[PDB]
Amino acid sequence: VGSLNCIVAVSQNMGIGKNGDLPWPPLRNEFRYFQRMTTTSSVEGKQNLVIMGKKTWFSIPEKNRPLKGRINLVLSRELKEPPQGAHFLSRSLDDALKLTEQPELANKVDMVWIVGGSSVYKEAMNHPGHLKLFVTRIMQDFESDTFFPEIDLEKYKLLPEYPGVLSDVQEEKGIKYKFEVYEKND
Ligand SMILES: NC(=O)C1=CN([C@@H]2O[C@H](COP(=O)(O)OP(=O)(O)OC[C@H]3O[C@@H](n4cnc5c(N)ncnc54)[C@H](OP(=O)(O)O)[C@@H]3O)[C@@H](O)[C@H]2O)C=CC1
Repeated sequence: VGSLNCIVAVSQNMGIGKNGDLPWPPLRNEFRYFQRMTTTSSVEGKQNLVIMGKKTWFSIPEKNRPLKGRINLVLSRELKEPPQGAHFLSRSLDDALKLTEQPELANKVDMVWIVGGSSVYKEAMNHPGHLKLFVTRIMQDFESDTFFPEIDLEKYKLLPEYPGVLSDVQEEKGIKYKFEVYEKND
């Protein structure tokens, strides 16, 4: 299995969701960035795996569920089996990552992408080892009811460049935003 990554888009007040949807109006090219990053596999004959919590899974419109071209794994301790359209169910993040090393998945999975929500991000971000964060900074405040955890910049270094990620300011629907990549290894 390849690298472990989190990806998120976040407002200036750290918001990631409101009422089960995003705090901002749809940013088409921002979503295209998310799909491109999470789907593109560096290794032939492999797909990337996306890990998400239950409320995040159900926040994706049925139309767009499962995320195509990726293995979709949902985290829950209530569900007895994967939701309609999902591929895997795990009871904990550690369980999911352990699963990636089973015969079933060990040679099928390239990158692992944690795609939310807040508690899954927090656990990933505090777990020792090599991890990147792909963060889109939406450069305005938006009313939110779910938030991204604190990024400890003692340990997460902002990279000065990364292939395939534009470095300049983007703007859609009058909303400026920019792309960042952080990396820790502890
Ligand atoms: N980039 C962005 O801007 C993103 C926005 N979002 C948004 O954030 C919101 C959903 O996020 P949030 O409310 O944090 O919810 P989650 O997606 O994290 O879902 C929470 C449910 O997932 C299960 N769960 C979460 N973590 C674990 C774990 N480690 N082990 C087992 N089960 C787990 C629990 O289910 P159970 O009770 O069944 O055990 C929990 O009640 C929506 O608003 C969505 O739009 C989501 C991701 C990214």
